[PDB]
Amino acid sequence: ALPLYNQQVGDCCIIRVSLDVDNGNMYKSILVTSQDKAPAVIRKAMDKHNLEEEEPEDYELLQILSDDRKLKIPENANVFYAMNSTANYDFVLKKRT
Repeated sequence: ALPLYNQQVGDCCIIRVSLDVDNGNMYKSILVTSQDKAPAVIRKAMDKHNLEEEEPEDYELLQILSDDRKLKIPENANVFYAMNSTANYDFVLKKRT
């Protein structure tokens, strides 16, 4: 039907979440929407990281990029998508500890 992720332009995106606080879990990819928000980020991330890491209102949204080496946004990571979406999508899901 279609090839691997090459040219994706519409009302969605991709994400690569990673937990590093109270639960040392491996990297996990999460789907992104056009109007994605903090609650959705942690929610979708928790679904993929369903290993003692299921707390929507208990995590922080960080990201590792080229121009933005490493950024960290609080629970209100609604604008996180408008900042982290520059090149890479390696975001860190840190629990509130």
